[PDB]
Amino acid sequence: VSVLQKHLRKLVPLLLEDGGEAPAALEAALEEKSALEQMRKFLSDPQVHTVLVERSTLKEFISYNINIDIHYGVKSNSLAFIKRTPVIDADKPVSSQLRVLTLSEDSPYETLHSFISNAVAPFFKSYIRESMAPSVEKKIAELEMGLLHLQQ
Amino acid sequence: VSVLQKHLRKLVPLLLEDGGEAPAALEAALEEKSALEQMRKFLSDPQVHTVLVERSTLKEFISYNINIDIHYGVKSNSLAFIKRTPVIDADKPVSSQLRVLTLSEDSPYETLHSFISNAVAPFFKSYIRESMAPSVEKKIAELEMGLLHLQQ
Amino acid sequence: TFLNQLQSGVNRWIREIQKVTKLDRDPASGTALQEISFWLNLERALYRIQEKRESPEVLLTLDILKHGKRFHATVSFDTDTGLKQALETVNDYNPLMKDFPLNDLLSATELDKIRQALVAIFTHLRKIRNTKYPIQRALRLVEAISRDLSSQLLKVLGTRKLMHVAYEEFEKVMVACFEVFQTWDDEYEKLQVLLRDIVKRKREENLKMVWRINPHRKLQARLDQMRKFRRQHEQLRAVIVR
Repeated sequence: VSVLQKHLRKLVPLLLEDGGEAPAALEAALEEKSALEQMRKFLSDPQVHTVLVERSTLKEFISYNINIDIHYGVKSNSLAFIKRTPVIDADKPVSSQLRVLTLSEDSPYETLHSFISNAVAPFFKSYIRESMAPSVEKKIAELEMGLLHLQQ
Repeated sequence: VSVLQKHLRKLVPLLLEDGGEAPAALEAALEEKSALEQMRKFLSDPQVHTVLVERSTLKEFISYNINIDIHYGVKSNSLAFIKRTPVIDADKPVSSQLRVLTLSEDSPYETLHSFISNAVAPFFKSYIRESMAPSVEKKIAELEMGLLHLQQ
Repeated sequence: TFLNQLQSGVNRWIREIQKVTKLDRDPASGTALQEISFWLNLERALYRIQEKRESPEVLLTLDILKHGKRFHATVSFDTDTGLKQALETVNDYNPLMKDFPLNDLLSATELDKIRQALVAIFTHLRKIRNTKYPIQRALRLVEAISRDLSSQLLKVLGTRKLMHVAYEEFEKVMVACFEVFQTWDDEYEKLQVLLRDIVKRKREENLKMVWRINPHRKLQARLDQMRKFRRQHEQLRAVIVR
């Protein structure tokens, strides 16, 4: 809810930015009634996972929208902080009870391909080093190659 | 690391139980010196872009640590800040690249199976639909089903 | 602090029950016997979660949390636990996972043994569908029995040289492979019938059962063709001798 909107402003609207704290575009995006409803849906429901808040700069105005839906808009520098725990609120174990995803302001297809090549395949690599994971790694490599070939 | 430190303060207080501000265990996580080192590494180090934070309450004692690596447990959540972008400058917030998020706070078997089923595969599926990915989705679903069968 | 601890304990019990029921031992997990074992294990985990929730210490913790105003925490722990659902799943698997038809189908390398194992798997699936076990679970058991029969027939043919045998021996091995494939098909038909009956009796939840079937018809066709080729070679040799 409100805590989820504060988390959105503090974390999600920070992708293309550099280092600091919550901006005014983050507050304007997260203060929407749809933004509050999506934040509450992530707060209570476990199926409603992703919450995206963007600090956009379109032709360079600081204006964007925060919602559960994640889409590639005009410099939409959102970040889908998805939820894997049953609820999203305060008292229990910290926001390590979430799901991790990052997005860029431009088209996120190449960003997702690079993420799969450099951290999703590396996640299975780290798991194998700790230990169908090789199938996941080979198929992620094939998916990255297909994404690169389709974008090129 | 101002957004990274605020991620462990306010964004950490928004994914757990009831709703509100930072709990005592979240403050204990933020007060760890290793949390400060991880925040500094996330702000400056491009190679080391992983940070952790955890606010546990087990019988009640509040025993949790903040690290710079991926960790998980039963009825407890430890963060794994996966960063698509390596570096962060000083201009405006950075808590979206190396965002404070991880797996769920429940038992890691079902959470990991659900993650492999519908969190890495769905991103590739949506990316391919907007722009291979189905093969990676099938492999991830097979891995999740195999993990569920091995746990059962 | 005590109310917060009780709410946290209720939430942890709900999460533990969710973890116990998360390992869905459906027909997609292994063979028919493997799926029955997975369903029994899921029912046992749900029963363990329900027992942990309904024990005196957990009840005292829930009462303390309720006295501390943790009604939302108690409701979340009760909803996420599903002890009653796990107990119902265990009771349904009690009349469904008791038999071992898939093991009989796998061990019966002969066509009759494979058909008997498939029939046993199908009968266990029909009994489960009559009980609280699902018609889909019965169809999964029948399909696992048929697949085990087909795998056993393929293993027997590979070991005894059903394909690699000569005229007479290859004809016999191909006849055994065809009998194993037919036994797997019959067990799949029985499992599908039991799943359809369970779905008919449980139309509110189960629409119908899976076709079950088996996975070897190609092996039986190859064995019949090999026997026919041995017969044709014998005829060609007889014609050459004449």
